[PDB]
Formats: sequence, C-alpha cells, structure tokens
Amino acid sequence: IPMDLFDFYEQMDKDEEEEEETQTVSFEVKQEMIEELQKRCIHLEYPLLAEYDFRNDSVNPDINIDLKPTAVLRPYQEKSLRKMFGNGRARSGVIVLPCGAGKSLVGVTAACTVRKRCLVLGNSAVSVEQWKAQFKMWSTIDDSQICRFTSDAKDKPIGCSVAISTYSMLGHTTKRSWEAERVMEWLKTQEWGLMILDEVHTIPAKMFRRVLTIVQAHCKLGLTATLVREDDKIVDLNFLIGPKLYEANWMELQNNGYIAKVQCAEVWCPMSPEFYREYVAIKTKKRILLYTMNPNKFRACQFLIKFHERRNDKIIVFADNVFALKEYAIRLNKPYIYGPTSQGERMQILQNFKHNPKINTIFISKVGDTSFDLPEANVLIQISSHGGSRRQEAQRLGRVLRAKKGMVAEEYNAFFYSLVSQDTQEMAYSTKRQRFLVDQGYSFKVITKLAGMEEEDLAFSTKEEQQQLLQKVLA
Amino acid sequence: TSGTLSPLDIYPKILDFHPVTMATFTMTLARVCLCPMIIGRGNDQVAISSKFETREDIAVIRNYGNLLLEMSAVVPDGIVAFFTSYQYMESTVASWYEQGILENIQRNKLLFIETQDGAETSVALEKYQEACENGRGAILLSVARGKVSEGI
Amino acid sequence: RLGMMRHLYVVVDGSRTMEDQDLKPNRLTCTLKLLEYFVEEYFDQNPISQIGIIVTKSKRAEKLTELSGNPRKHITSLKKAVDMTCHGEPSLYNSLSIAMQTLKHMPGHTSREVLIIFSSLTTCDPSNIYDLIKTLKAAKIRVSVIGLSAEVRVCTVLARETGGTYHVILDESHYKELLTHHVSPPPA
Repeated sequence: IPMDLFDFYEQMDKDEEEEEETQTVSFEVKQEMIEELQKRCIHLEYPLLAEYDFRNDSVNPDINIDLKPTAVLRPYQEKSLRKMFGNGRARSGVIVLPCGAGKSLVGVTAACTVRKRCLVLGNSAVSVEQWKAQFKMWSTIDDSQICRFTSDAKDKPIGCSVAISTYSMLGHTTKRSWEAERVMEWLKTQEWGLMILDEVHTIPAKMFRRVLTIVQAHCKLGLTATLVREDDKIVDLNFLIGPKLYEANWMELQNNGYIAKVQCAEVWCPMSPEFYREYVAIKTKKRILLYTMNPNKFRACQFLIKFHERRNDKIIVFADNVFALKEYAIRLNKPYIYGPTSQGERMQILQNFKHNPKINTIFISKVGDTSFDLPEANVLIQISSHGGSRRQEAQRLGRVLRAKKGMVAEEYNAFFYSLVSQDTQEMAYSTKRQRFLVDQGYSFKVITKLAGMEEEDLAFSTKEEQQQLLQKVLA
Repeated sequence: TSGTLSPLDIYPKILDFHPVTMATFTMTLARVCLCPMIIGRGNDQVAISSKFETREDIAVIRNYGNLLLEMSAVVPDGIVAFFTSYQYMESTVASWYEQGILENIQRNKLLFIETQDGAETSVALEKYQEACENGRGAILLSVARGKVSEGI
Repeated sequence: RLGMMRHLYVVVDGSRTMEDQDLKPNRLTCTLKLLEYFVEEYFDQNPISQIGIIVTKSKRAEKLTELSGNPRKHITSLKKAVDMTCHGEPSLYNSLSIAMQTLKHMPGHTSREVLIIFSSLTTCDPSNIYDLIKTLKAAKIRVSVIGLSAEVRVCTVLARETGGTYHVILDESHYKELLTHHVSPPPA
C-alpha cells in the first residue's frame, strides 16, 4: 500500500524505491525498483484504470490565486471548458482554435478555473499585452499587482494572466528555457504547478522540447491554430503537453449573420515558353521563383484581382517571399506590407485598406502570422503553395475573411484562392491541402481553365515581355 | 380545503391539531397540464446570480426581460406575466410609460398598477377576452399578490 | 349532387403570420395549395354553384377573384396569389362588408356562405364588428373560420353567431379534412 512510498529525481528520470509494482512499465531494469522518464508522469490513466493512486509528500503549503469572476465565451468554447472539467489531467492537454476568435480568453479562463500557481508561456510581448487587456476583469486591484516577467525585469504575484514569460534561449536572460529548473512543478522542484502555453506548436522543436521534457509538470494546457509545420511533429505533442481535447469550430456552425461561408479554390495554371527549360534544368532555391512568377499564373492572379475590385471586394494577397511580394505588387501598383515597412506606414496602409473605398487590394509577407492584427477582407489569394504549413493557410484564412454585406447568410460570401503552376513540385502540396480543408469542413474545388482570360487586357502579352522577366529571374 | 393540499403537513403545523384527512374528488390525467421552469440554455448565460435581484440590472435585461420577449413573441397566445413587485414589473417592461429610458422589453402589453378601480379592471379583462395578446389575464403584467388573483 | 345552388366567399389571411414555416414550406404555400384542391372538389360535388375570393393583407381587403360559376378563375387566382405572398395584419370587417354586398343580392333558395382561413389574433378595422355580425345573421350570411393554432374570442363568436363552424387546424392532413368537410352541400 503506498502510505510509505518514496519517489525521486535523477538528471531527467524518476526512480521509485520499495515499489507497489505499478502497471504498464519494465521491472528490475537495473535494480529492484521502477524507473521512468519525468515526462511519463502525464500517463495518470494507466494507474487510474488499474485503480492505483499516489501522494505528494514533497508539497509546499503557501498561498494561491482565486480569480472568482467569470465571463462568457463562444458556444463551442464554453462546451470545451465544460469538457475539461469532465475529462481531468488523465485525459486532457491541448485545445485547437483560430488566432482571431477568443484564444486569449480561453487561457485566462483555463487558469481562473484550474486555479493553481501558474506560469504562462507565450511567443511575443504584443500577445502578452493583448492577454493583459483580456485579463483586466480578473486582475487583483486593477493595475497594482499586474507585472511583466522577461529579459529586462520581473515583479508581483500576477500579470498577463499569472506570471508570463517567453520560450526564448539566446542567453541567461531569455525567460522559460533558462529558468526551467528553478521554480515550476508542485511534485518536485515544487514552487508552482500549472503550465499554460499559448501558440503551443512552438515548443516540440528539437532544442525547445527539452523545456517540457526535463520536469514531471503536473497540469499542462496548450492553445493553437497552426498546430504543426509541414513535417508534422504532432505525435510528440500528446506526450509533451497532453492529448487533444478539442478541434473543430467549423464555419458550418456559424453562418446566418455570424462569420462567413468561404468558397475555397485551388487554381491549376499552365506553364508558358522558356520558364520550364529553366525550371527543369535548375535544381537550386531560385526554381521556387520560376513557378511563382510564371506569367500565365500571374495573369490568373491579375484577372482575379480585377474581377473582385470590379465588385468592390476587399482583397489581401499573400506572397511568401519579399522578392515575389515586390515583383507582383509593383507591377499591380497595390501597396505592400512586410518587415522593413515601418509601423507608421503600415498603420496608414491598413487604415486606408479598412476605411477607404479606393484602397481594396494589399500584398503581405510572412509577418502576418504569429502575433499580428491582420485586417478584415472578403478575398484571400496565395501566389504559391509555400512551405509554412497547410494548417497555417487555414488559420490565416479564418482570421482574415468575413461575409460581404447583404449576403451574410448565403452558401458563400467570401473567397479563398491558391495558385499552382502545372508540371512542377508546387503541385505536390495539393492532395494534402485538399484533404485537410475538407476534413476542416470547408467547401473546396479545383479550377483548371479560365477562357475569359482570353477576352481582356492583362500582362505578358508577348514572348518578348515574358523574356524580359525570364532574364531578370534567372540572374 | 384549498383545492390541492396533498403533502398535508402545513395545515396540522398551523393548527397544532390533527384533523381527519381525506381526498374527495376524482382527478384527470397530468397531460392536460404543463408546469415549466426557465433559467438559461448555454454555459455563457451567467446573468441570474440573484445575490441582489432588486439591483442586478444585467440580470433583469438578460433572460428576465429577453426570455419573456422570446416566449411571448413565439407563443402568441393570451398570457399574463406575474411579478414579485411593481418595481420589478416597471423595470422589466419599458411599456409606453418607462421608469427609465434604459429598460429592455418592446412589445404591446397592458399594465395593472395600483389604484386599480373595479370598473377599470373589467375594461382590461374585456380587452383580453375579446382579441389580441393584451388585456387583464392576456399579455399584461400584474404583481402576483394583486387583485388579478380574483380572476374572472 | 344536385338540389340547390351555393354562393361561397373564400377569405384568406395574408398577414405576416401566414409566412411562418410551421405548416409546410410556410402557411401561405400550404393553405393556397390545398385551397386549389378544395375548389375543384367543391365545384365537382356542387356543379350549380358560385365562389368569390378575398384576401386580408397589409391592414386591407383585396378581391383575388370575382363571384362566378367557372372553377378555373379561382384555381388561376390561387396560383397567382402565391408569388405576391403575405405581410402585415388582417382587415376582416371590410372583407365581411364586400362579401355581404355580393351575398345580399342572391335569391331566396341559394345558400349565403363565407369560409375564412385565419392565422392572426385580432383585426385592424376601427368599425364595430358586433353590429356587422348581427346584420350577417339577419341577412342569412353564414361564416365559418378554420384557425391555425388559435381561439381568440371575437372570431369564434363571430363564426357561432352566424351559424356554428369555428374549427382548429394543426396539420396539412387536418386542413384537407376540414376543407373536404366544407365541400359537403347543405339540405334542401
């Protein structure tokens, strides 16, 4: 019976003396006792099923957060917190929802419900500042106990939620990687007990994974929309944070005056003289440029901008590369936003795009993802298949697009487009993209021709024009 | 007697005597009657704490004012809304005559306030029996203690 | 069946409440569609007869078909009405006065009848409706009401006082039973 049972720590492992012989592990591996990774503590179901239990004799009895107030979440979010009360730590650990519908609120509520000494992990200071703005109803004495805790200073019991910090490892004054042995954990190194991760996909990377791996970490919650990069690490995240409690929030459940119905499309474009000579012959990182700048595909992108500006729709055009961004945008004479555009000029372009009926198309680089207030529109065009994550295409779509007036309860009232060059490595991403979006509940189709592109003025009207671009791209 | 009294105990409690008991009518099936309760439907429907129901504006505005309007507009029949006091009644229905500009029901109902008059009471019952939602016993507000309890 | 001749004024509720989806597609669509089925069955049972069609909508009365003995006009009018739908609130007093004016003209041995399909709760008319009900019973104009989920007392008295036919309809099957009851002739 476990009334005497010691349990300890060695470098990243838990060893269990004079044992109760617990299920699901090897025995006398190198001594009479059981020995697991720290990170295996998460598997509380394997003892719970057996009817086994354990005690935290290493406890520290100091004080904790109360945060008694409540607020109102979206109908699935409320169902998602209600499930978490239901399931408990044996059968909980991540939630997936867009970066534009209430993820900050799920984190402050997840900490106010769970109610333990908490450390909040985030990607960015702007997102700490959005959390703070969310959290003001549960903030103790409004503004006299909230503080930041990162590379310049630390103070107070709370802040953006409870104490927030960043994932970073540049040196001793990062935030979470450097401190990962001092505080956290109620069961050993026992100052705190609860972990809330915003942007949770960020942690399972090869160096970062160690922050999570080198503890027992009792309660853990993660929140994300991108969830994984193109190589799919996500089997690891079940171990590292916990299993996935929720994924859906389909626009099928929020149509009539609520968000958008999006017609999704992929566009297959043919390939014009000289560009495949050179695509086929070049194996280097330049070849990404011959498939993206393919003038038949540029003419589809131009025709599509013309069609939605003629109807006065608002359009964001995404370009994965600053070269591509500027070659498309300067030719189409639409503003662009990227790293080196200053804040003053970005807030002028974005205010113009949202309020001015003359400024209806803009071009944007990778800087929109990860802590950025992308504006509203009704049309999204991606010039390329990229290598950022099929799941980030759906986060980006979801956070940017809304219903056009009048038509707020129809089958579709917003539009997404991804442009693909036929007979290239750009095509490989489609059978995955297509399966992903339809599994996310989206109506998605393939458009393979445009015989009305043969009825109007567009660029690249000759071989000589196309040759002028081909020489510039090759250089 | 009092019509119903089946749990029996309160009368012997009040008397400090133990009468002979008897149930002395044949009753009809439960299905002709329906006795609902309302409190909310989703997990975000938190405005009904009623720690100070006489002061909780958000609670009066939310399902107390809003559920009444949903139920009355959907179920279009002659329906009387009973209240615990005049002050609640006045706050819940903005009416033609509002206690504030900030009150949360907009729909044709009739009032039943103090200085009721025996002749004036009948006018309101003539209106409710004749037609429309509104009248005495119809889409009208009355405090439960008040005269409407005599009925017609 | 032959023995006498009937005059019947079909009156339909074209108020905003008739748009509602409670009775197939919506009440307006289900009622006009079954009412077309009734016209052909009533005229087949009653070869020497007449009908006229009136609606109450947007707080007025309008004549969809004039009083006549050819069924074709009435099914063509029920077809033409569905497109223009329903909005607003009744005008029952003005509809019983135009119907009265046509029915008063008719001779001694023919019936005087008004058939009303009712999905409202009152009517917008200022005029005293009780004076007009007294006048219907003197004139021998009989008024029947088929109501949707509704028992509002002035309509029910009005159908009882004029002859005894206030009926409630809760399905498309029940409405076809009620109209088929009205297809049935009077004694002679």
